[PDB]
This record gives sequence, structure tokens and C-alpha cells, in this order.
Amino acid sequence: VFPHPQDCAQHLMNGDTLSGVYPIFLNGELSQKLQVYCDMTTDGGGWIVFQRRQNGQTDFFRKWADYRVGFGNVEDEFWLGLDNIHRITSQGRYELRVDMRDGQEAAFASYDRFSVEDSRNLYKLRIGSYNGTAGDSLSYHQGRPFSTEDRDNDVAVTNCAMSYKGAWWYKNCHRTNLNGKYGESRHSQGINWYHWKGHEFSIPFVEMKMRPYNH
Ligand SMILES: [Ca+2]
Repeated sequence: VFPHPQDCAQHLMNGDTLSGVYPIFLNGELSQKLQVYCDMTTDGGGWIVFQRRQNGQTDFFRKWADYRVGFGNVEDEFWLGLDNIHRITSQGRYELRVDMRDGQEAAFASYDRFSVEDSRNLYKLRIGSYNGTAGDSLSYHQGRPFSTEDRDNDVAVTNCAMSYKGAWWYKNCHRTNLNGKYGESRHSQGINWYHWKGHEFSIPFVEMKMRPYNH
């Protein structure tokens, strides 16, 4: 159906049902290949996973350049890269899902719009309306630029990314911190999703993922 799938939903539509690594072609262009991890099972499948935490073996306390280009293994812990996320979210309207787990407990948050702006606009976050079980901890970050420890774009007098061991669309400073320090229970420094587990619990497994709206 789609000779050059531009996301995981188009792969799913072609008949590919197994989660794993797929090439997607941005704007359907053969020359714009990007390797991604497709979640083909959650809520019907078709998701591009663009962030994962699961074991703490990958350092996330990186700099702007690293968050721009991406790092990590898409089969393990990684960040797809802010330029890539901007390009994907510019090719249509995407929804965001955040899946989180703590042992046998699980929760999710979904937003019916998701985009980041370009480099010049500091990758500002845009999210739609919320539904789910984890609580809405991301709307606090609506409209905010991205910040890293070496590039403070937040509206705190402090450096949020340095103080809270992360990289995020910080304001003053956060309700979620999913690029924070793995396993870190000190208040607001770990992998927090406030409305699910507060600021003194670091979530051991999180995935951030996106699929075309109303798929
Ligand atoms: Ca600041």
C-alpha cells in the first residue's frame, strides 16, 4: 500500500505486525531513510518509539548537540533526536503516548496532538488534549522550549536541566522528567511522572511514542 512508509502505522498498514526495528522514509522519500523502533502491539500498534528508559546503562545527561542528533540504540535505551522528531511530527498530525511501568504496575498518558518546532525555535513542545491512566503531567510543559545542561532556555533562575539531572522542555521546572537520572529517588532528579508516582520515585521503564492522529 505504501511503497516507502513514512511511519510505523504505514508499515502496519502494509501487513507488518511484529514490533522491532524498521526503516521509515520521511515524507515517503527513499533518500530520507531513518531507522526507528516500531511498537506494533500497544493500543493497536503503529507507533514510532522515540525515547526509551529501561535499565540505566545509557547516560542521558548529555548536551544540546547530542539531543539534537540522537543517541543510543533504538532496541535498548535511546533518544531519537530532536531534529528527527521535528521532521516526523511535521509530516502530519501525530498523537503522543507515554507508556510507563513499575514492576507489574503500568500506566499511560496520551495526547491527541504532538509536535516539536525546529532548531531555530528551540524545539518548542506542542501537545493536544489528554486521556489516560497516568495523569496529565505533560500539559505543564505546553509551549516550552527544550533545554539541556549546556543550553538553559527555561524560566527558572536556576538551570533546571543541571539541577534535575536531565534534558527537557523545562519551565520552573517540571512535572515530568523522563530524560532524568535513572534510579534517582532524590526529589525531582529522577525519571518522574508526577501524577503517577510523584517526584521521589524514578520510574524504571518508560517509552515515548507517536502515531498519526486517529489511526
Ligand atoms: Ca534558567
